Amino acid sequence: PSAVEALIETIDRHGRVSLNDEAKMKKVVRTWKKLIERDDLIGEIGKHYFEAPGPLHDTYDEALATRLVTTYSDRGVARAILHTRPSDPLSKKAGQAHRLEEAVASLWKGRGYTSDNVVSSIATGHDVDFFAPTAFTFLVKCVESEDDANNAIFEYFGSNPSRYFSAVLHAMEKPDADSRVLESSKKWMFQCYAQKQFPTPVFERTLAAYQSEDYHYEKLSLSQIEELVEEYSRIYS
Amino acid sequence: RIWKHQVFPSFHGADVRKTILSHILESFRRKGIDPFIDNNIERSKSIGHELKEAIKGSKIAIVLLSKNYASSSWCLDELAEIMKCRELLGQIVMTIFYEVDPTDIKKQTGEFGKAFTKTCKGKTKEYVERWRKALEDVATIAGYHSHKWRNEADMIEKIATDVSNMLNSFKPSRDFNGLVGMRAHMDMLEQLLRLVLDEVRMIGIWGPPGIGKTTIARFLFNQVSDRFQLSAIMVNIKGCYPRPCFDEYSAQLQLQNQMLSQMINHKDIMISHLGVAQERLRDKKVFLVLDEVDQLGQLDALAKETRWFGPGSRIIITTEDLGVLKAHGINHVYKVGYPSNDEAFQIFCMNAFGQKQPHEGFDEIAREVMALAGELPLGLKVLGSALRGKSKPEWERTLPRLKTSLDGKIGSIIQFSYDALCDEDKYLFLYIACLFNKESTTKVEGLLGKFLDVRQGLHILAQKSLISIEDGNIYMHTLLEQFGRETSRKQFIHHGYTKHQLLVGERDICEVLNDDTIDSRRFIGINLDLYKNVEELNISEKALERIHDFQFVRINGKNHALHERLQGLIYQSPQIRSLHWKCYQNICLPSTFNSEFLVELDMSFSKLQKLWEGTKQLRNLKWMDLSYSSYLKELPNLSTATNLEELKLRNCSSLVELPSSIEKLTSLQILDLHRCSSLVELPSFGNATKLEILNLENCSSLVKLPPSINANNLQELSLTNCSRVVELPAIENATNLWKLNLLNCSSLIELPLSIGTATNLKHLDFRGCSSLVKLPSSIGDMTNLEVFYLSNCSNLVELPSSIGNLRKLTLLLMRGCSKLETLPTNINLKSLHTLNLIDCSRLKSFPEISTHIKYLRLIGTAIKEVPLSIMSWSPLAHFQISYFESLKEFPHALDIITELQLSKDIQEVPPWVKRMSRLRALRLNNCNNLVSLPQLPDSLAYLYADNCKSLERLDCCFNNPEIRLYFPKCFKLNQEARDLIMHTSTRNFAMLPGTQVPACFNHRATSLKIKLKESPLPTTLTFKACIMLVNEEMSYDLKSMSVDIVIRDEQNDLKVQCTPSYHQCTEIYVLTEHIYTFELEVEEVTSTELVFEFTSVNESICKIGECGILQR
Amino acid sequence: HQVFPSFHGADVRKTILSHILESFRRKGIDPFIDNNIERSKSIGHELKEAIKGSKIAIVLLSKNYASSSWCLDELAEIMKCRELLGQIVMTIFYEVDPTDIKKQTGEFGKAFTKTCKGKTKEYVERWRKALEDVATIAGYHSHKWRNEADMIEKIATDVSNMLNSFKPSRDFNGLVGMRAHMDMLEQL
Amino acid sequence: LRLVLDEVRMIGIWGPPGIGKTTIARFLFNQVSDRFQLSAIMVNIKGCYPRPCFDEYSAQLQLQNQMLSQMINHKDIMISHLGVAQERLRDKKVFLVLDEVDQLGQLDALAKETRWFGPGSRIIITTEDLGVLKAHGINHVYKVGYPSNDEAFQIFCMNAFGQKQPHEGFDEIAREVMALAGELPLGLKVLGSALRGKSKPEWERTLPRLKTSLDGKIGSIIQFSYDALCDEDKYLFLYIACLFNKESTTKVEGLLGKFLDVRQGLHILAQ
Ligand SMILES: Nc1ncnc2c1ncn2[C@@H]1O[C@H](COP(=O)(O)OP(=O)(O)OP(=O)(O)O)[C@@H](O)[C@H]1O
Ligand SMILES: Nc1ncnc2c1ncn2[C@@H]1O[C@H](COP(=O)(O)OP(=O)(O)OP(=O)(O)O)[C@@H](O)[C@H]1O
Ligand SMILES: Nc1ncnc2c1ncn2[C@@H]1O[C@H](COP(=O)(O)OP(=O)(O)O)[C@@H](O)[C@H]1O
Ligand SMILES: Nc1ncnc2c1ncn2[C@@H]1O[C@H](COP(=O)(O)OP(=O)(O)O)[C@@H](O)[C@H]1O
Repeated sequence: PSAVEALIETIDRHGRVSLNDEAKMKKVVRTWKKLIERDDLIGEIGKHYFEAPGPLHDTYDEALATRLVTTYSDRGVARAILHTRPSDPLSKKAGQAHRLEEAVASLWKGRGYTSDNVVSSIATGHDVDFFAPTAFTFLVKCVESEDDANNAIFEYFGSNPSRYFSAVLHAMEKPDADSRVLESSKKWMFQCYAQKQFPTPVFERTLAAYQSEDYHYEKLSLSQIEELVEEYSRIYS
Repeated sequence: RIWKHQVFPSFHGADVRKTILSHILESFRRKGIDPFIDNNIERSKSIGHELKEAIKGSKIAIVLLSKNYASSSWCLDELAEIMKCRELLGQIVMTIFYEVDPTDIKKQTGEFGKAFTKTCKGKTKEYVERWRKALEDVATIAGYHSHKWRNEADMIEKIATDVSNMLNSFKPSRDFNGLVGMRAHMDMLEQLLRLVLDEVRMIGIWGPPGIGKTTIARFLFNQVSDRFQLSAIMVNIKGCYPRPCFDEYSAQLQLQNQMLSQMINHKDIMISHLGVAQERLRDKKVFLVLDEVDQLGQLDALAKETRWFGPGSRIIITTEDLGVLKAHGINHVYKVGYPSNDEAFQIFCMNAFGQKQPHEGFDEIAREVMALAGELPLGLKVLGSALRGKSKPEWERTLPRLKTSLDGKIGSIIQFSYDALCDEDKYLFLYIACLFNKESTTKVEGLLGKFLDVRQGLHILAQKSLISIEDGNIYMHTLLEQFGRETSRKQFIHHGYTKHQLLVGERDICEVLNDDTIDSRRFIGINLDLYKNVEELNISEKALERIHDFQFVRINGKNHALHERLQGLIYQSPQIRSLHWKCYQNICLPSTFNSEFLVELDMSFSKLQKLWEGTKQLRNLKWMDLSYSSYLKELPNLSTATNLEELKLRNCSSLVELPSSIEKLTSLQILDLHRCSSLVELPSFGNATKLEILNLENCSSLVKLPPSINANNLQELSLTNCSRVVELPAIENATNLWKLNLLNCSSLIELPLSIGTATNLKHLDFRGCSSLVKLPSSIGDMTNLEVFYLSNCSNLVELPSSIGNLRKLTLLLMRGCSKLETLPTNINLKSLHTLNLIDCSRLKSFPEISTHIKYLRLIGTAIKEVPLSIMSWSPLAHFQISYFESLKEFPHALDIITELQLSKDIQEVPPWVKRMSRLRALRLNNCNNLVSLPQLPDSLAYLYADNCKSLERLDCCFNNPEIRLYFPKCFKLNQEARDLIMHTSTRNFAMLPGTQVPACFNHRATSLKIKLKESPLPTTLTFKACIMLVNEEMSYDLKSMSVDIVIRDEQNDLKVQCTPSYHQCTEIYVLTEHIYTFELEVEEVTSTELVFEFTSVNESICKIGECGILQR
Repeated sequence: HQVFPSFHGADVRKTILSHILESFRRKGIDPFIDNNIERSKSIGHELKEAIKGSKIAIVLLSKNYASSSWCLDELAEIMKCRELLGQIVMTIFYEVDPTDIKKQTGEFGKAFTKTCKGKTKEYVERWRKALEDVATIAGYHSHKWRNEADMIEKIATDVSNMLNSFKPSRDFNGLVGMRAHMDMLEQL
Repeated sequence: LRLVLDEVRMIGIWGPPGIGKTTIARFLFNQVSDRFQLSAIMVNIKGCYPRPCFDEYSAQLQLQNQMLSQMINHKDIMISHLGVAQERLRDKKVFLVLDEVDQLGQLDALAKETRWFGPGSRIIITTEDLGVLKAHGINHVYKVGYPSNDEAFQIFCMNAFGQKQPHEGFDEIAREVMALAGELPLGLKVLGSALRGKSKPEWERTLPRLKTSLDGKIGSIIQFSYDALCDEDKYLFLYIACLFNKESTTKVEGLLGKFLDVRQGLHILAQ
């Protein structure tokens, strides 16, 4: 059979059989790669599922995205988007991946997910993964504002500044980490405490109280704690 | 037990030793059987005693019976010993009645009976008694009869087959049990084989060294060779063939001699001329396998033409160079592929831990080692064997050794294939392994063009399966690249009369720069990776004095550190051909940096501001890639950059303006500004520029634009967000506009008329493009325009009448166009699928384009009318109208409608809705003032009511199909109505406002476990399930939910099936205090104990709280 | 065909001939096949045509070989082709002395005499001449060999060796200009 | 050994090159093979193996073929597949001696499972690195020890004074030369043969140059064993032979820890 026929049959089978969680978590990636293999499928399969019986959609991409979410869990689609980002932004595969992820983001917005719902869906268990660009940009698209994205990720840490700073410092040590964006998140956290007008040593103890054992991530060390205290000290005196 | 011999034959020498016994022995030697041969009894030993000893150490005794078997006392004594041995020890005895019948044996009469009487005249009584008893009991054994077989050869073949089988010789190989996943190979290769086509088809197998071509050939031979008259396998032809090949003809003759000697069972042939194989195999079905064919001489020697072989013959040649196959005209080629990651892990585990799964605690380190091994089966086997009997700390501290040094077993095998290359191919291989591992083929051709013929070299390397080109980027396998890097130190590179070497190392290759004793001119390439420490690398001050001619630089300086010494060392180079520096971590390129020779410049992350601070000679520059250099403000004069091809200022958010010197960029084809939050303008480009990809995605401050583009070849043009863009540049032709979109590009006023000139723009969006007043009249010009999105494009009070010329668009989404008032009338779009006009708050007329529309959506409009022409329209799979009062006047509209949507405020309860036949859905948007509901029509699937103040009675008896009754917030419901909602036989969800599970569902609980009993003997059972949700910070409008169901037992563990094993809805409201009901069927006949488990996929969205179900 | 086998079915078709057929089959040798339903009192034209194009023949001789006018005619045609054409004839003396074949004596001679009654003079003359000639040629005496299977294997090996040497240098005649070298070298 | 237990126990023998692994194996095979129904000895498997071994399966097949031909005395037949050894020998008493096994490939060739030999049999493989034995899972290992000083003198005088287990004549320089030879039977034999037939004064001129440089006979074997190492292992070997010959492992790790990954190097060298 042609590529389209086989891909439709496979998607229908996977949505039909209701198989294991990790089996879906794996097969979603293979399906995703088969999608962006050539440029003229997302439109075509979107057209096919558009005309199939079911709820109506405003576009082909919405139909394809809805089918992918039905076939593989919100957890599987987010993981596939994160794990299947090509290198060259101007290549055909990059365009196909952008179409898919934008369709999924619009689909989530149409269902009225909160920021927390999106964060929990992207969540992988390693608190630094949220600051990888391939995930942070998708989060920003899903929430439309970096301030809200930072607030959501901060609250997913239980409003723990220590865990947040640990994650951002670990993200500072990535080969492709965007310094501007990570710095923007750090500056956001600084400004959030500046709105509290907390004293510099009071700020230090606000940070270091979570350094206690109140709550499985990697905690800070006193050195960069004092560094952050110094950073906050004069900027918003 | 222990036996010295497998088979001991018993017979009479004078009769069968010459004629038949010989043939049986010859057959046995050909089946891997070692029978005892009395001729091999050592001299100077007692024959009787030795023979008796040999009898008892034999697993099988074969007794050949002749008419004079009784003549010899040796035969009788050995037979008696055989029978005592079988009855006492247990050796197996088979009989062959060669020209003799068992009946006369036990009588001892006539044939063989005369002989027994003659031989028993002089003896004792006990000898005669033992012989007679043994003779009778052996005549009892069922064996083989000579007279029952038409030819002696078949009988001997059957006897040998029986003996070999009953020996449990295990002829199938157990070696082919430790190999993983060759079913895929065999299935893919059967299709190429097609052994029922009786041609002489030739088949090739090629792939990188170590994927398993030899093993695949061996397995295929074992599976298939039995179906051909003659079969032959030749292994490692490349190895045996002479390397210089001083005398080709003699080597070819010897090779064909080997092939013939192993194909024909002729043990030692001496071939006189290369034509013997053609002469001998003309009319025979032949299966021939040739492994590692290196060059065409071997093929000519072994199989030159298909005419050499008879009908149905197959030959399979495995190689690494595709050119050999093509030159011989094969065209039936199986390119072997890498195994799956799971299969790779299975192979690695088999070689390391001896089983398909790792021992406990080894998983992470095992996977690290695997990932180091790339994907080659050879690499996996080598690493697994190297780490077999080790312990976990040894694994952890030997992994770094594995990374730094490539194992010798892999290295030699790769070296052999590397040596066969030409000199220029070797140099290109080293270049690819060292610097340009994953780069555009065009960029490699540009950089290395003058040194060597890059195009032909890449083609040859791909033919050799040493590299792979996927999408214009070359790819070298990890092990192969690692081998390439090591040879860089041990091998030199000669281009003309000079000599060069490369420098590739993480950080350890820098002290060679401090050698200060060797000529550093022979260093044209650097590949450094500094993701180790922020500490400055150590170089002698004297090494800083020497100036180096570095042509290719690739530094991945991933840290916050600044490398003053490295900068001083490199930017002192006179001519630098290409320069890549990731994470430059400086402010400006130093002034002493000469750039006359500079073809490619790449800085993917930088802190540069105003680099070069002055005009320079960018004479031959062809690629600028400044990406993510967020701390960048300006850019130098690009005059005298006429050869520049592509410019990627990717995501540099601080670049305030672009220089007017971009006019001098005549050959520029790519301008990339995906995120430039600080631009203001974009200066005019020129006349011969011919941009190909203009990508300005989110330039949220870009105001002005060029007035024209001369876009003769403009594949794409993207301005997605660009919120403040007033005008738009004109276009000349755009005969190839493969993509154009303006999604949310508000503040636009018009569109350039020449947009109509794009004759191939199949798709087109203006979604969110507010403030756009009027579409251009030239819109009808585009052909093949299939999709046309508009959404909330307010202030678009028109639609051009030229649209009828489009003739191909399938869907026209026009949502929220809250000022569209008219629509072109005299038009028939011969292929139009849908038409979305939702919330077009002033559309005010019926959309009259007499078409083949299948999906019409007019909700929130102001139509208030339906024409009579609609009966011309044959199908309508969907047709949705926001209800108004005077629908009663249009009976022709009632039988065609499909949906309906009552407004905010409608007192009336419309009875006549029962008349309309097809009414698939019915929606009550808010209905804050409603009371009851009439009898609904018979064909419903959907029914909604979001936040209505009263639906006290729902007097509808409706029994169509899977019907979804959603009632988000309506608490004034009669208990009869509420029960109807629950007690309706659907196949979909049903949701209602409730605070706790109704008592109708007896079997209750709170991933949760539902336990209940049953009252039935043997039947299919039907269950109704009710579910609430966990009280959480759920969104006011969550609109999708899916539920999975698992049912098990506690007496058995049989996972019973459940036909509606999931319920999914993409429109159901998800809210806290509500009741969700559905139906299940179970068919297996476990009697008393069922345990249910309802889970909510997307646990991060919705979690099942209380629950309870009920039988029926 | 590859090889033409001549034999007397009643004597050897069951016991030894099957082994030789199997050995030839395993050595890639395809002898001409015949059926007992495919024989008349005479030999027929197609049988002679098969004989003439066989380019090698194997005459397996048994005690009652001479007791079939069919077999005698086959042998006469085989010798005729040997003398005129370049046919190569191999003989197997299955427990019969070559001298007995030569002088037409023993049990073989008795069977030959009993078969010769009624035939015309020239038939008897051709039969006797062919018998003498086939007795002269060097073959394989079954009595000499201690091991029947070894003798059959040796026969198969010799057949294979004397079958992959018919066409002399038929291949690689596509080499150019050798006549000039041959002429210039003949003078030397 | 414990032959009486009729199992398929495999036994290793390992030690520095030049102790007598080959000679011990030969002596044992000479003494015991008569008690076994079928037996064979393979000598210098390491030397008789293709160094690049481009097709390790062909070489493995021919190694098994050599084993079978030597063992059954079966006129060096050709072997079809790799499982034939099991098919033949899984039902007979077997005494197999594999000498100088270098890597796991040869072991997979010749004896991969104890189920290949059957009701009572012994396979004895002599190696130099414990890692090969450990990977195959043997755990019945005899670490050959140096002979006693008196036995060392007997060997040296056997190889120097012509079959005289004691000295002849002087008996003074002999012990100096012995102490120079350490304790390796290889070293004792080489030094004894070097001074064979000399007179006491010739002995005295030979002593100094013998002391300041070792014979090429010992050097070749030691060099071959040395070349089979990783570069880090070679560097650690040189460090130990030069400076830290007799030092605590902890101090060696503390001083050389920045360079060589001392723990792994010591583990490999000890193996
Ligand atoms: N001690 C001996 N040395 C050499 N040859 C011997 C000896 N004894 C007998 N033979 C040979 O054996 C031949 C007789 O073999 P015979 O037919 O008796 O074998 P057999 O009894 O059928 O053997 P088996 O009982 O093992 O089947 C004699 O021709 C003789 O040459
Ligand atoms: N055509 C033949 N093919 C095979 N064997 C033959 C043939 N003719 C004769 N023999 C063998 O030769 C044997 C008789 O040999 P004979 O004693 O005649 O040798 P000879 O004539 O004395 O030899 P020479 O003439 O060289 O002295 C017979 O036993 C027979 O088996
Ligand atoms: N499917 C497989 N399962 C297990 N081992 C394999 C498989 N394929 C290859 N190997 C191993 O990889 C090694 C190299 O394979 P080989 O066939 O020699 O490669 P090549 O095709 O270069 O000759 C072999 O020793 C073989 O045991
Ligand atoms: N116990 C001994 N008595 C006498 N000579 C010995 C003894 N052990 C070893 N040798 C001699 O020392 C040399 C050491 O060789 P050997 O250690 O057997 O080689 P390998 O190191 O391969 O085992 C041999 O030539 C042998 O003759």
